[PDB]
Amino acid sequence: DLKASSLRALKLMDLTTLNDDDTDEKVIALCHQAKTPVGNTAAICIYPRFIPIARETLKEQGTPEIRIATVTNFPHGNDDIDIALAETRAAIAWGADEVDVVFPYRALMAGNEQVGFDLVKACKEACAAANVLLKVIIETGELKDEALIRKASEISIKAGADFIKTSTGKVAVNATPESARIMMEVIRDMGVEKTVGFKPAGGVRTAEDAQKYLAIADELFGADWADARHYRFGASSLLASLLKALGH
Repeated sequence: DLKASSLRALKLMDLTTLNDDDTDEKVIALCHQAKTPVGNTAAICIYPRFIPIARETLKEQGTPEIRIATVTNFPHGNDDIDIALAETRAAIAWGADEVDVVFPYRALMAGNEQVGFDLVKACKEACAAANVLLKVIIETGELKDEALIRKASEISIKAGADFIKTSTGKVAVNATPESARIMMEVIRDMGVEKTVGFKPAGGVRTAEDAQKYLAIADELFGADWADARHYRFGASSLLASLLKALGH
């Protein structure tokens, strides 16, 4: 059971390092770790300034198709569209393949549904022009309430999110199976399973955890649905756990 799930999960990872003090050496090591004896991860996820060195490293190890994701409006999800859009434009200029933007979840909690639409839509228009995929982090662990998780997911989808993502990994509570079910049910209910992927991020630690998340996807959308365009794990230590489950 865990061998099959761990293979699938490894090739869906956005292998991540997002620390206040990351270095080129740490990003280089991360790129090397993304090329495993059983597969490449789907992507790496790093701060924008590291995109050039990561791209070089990925090319020089012969894995040019590992995608490079980054983050914007991060981790705060503030409601200043000009700043979020400037950061998204800078991430595109740094060379990102994918931008994971934080939704203005505290503004939503205060009753403003419109700013989240306008922020996501502006970032989507910049990314789409550059053929860059946009993921939207709603911060389920701070929204807390099921109705709010559903609403943030719905606004993000309406505004053009290519993925909805649970969490930044920078707050106390990140992905859970409960939150994942709620968000994937929104994808289902809105009829967007073909065009909107799901990404649990933070707190996915073990091969057993990953197997749970994939079981929800398979139940809701069928076993064929999850793939790199539709599913990612935002994770780090998970990779060593998946490799261990696979005998490496």
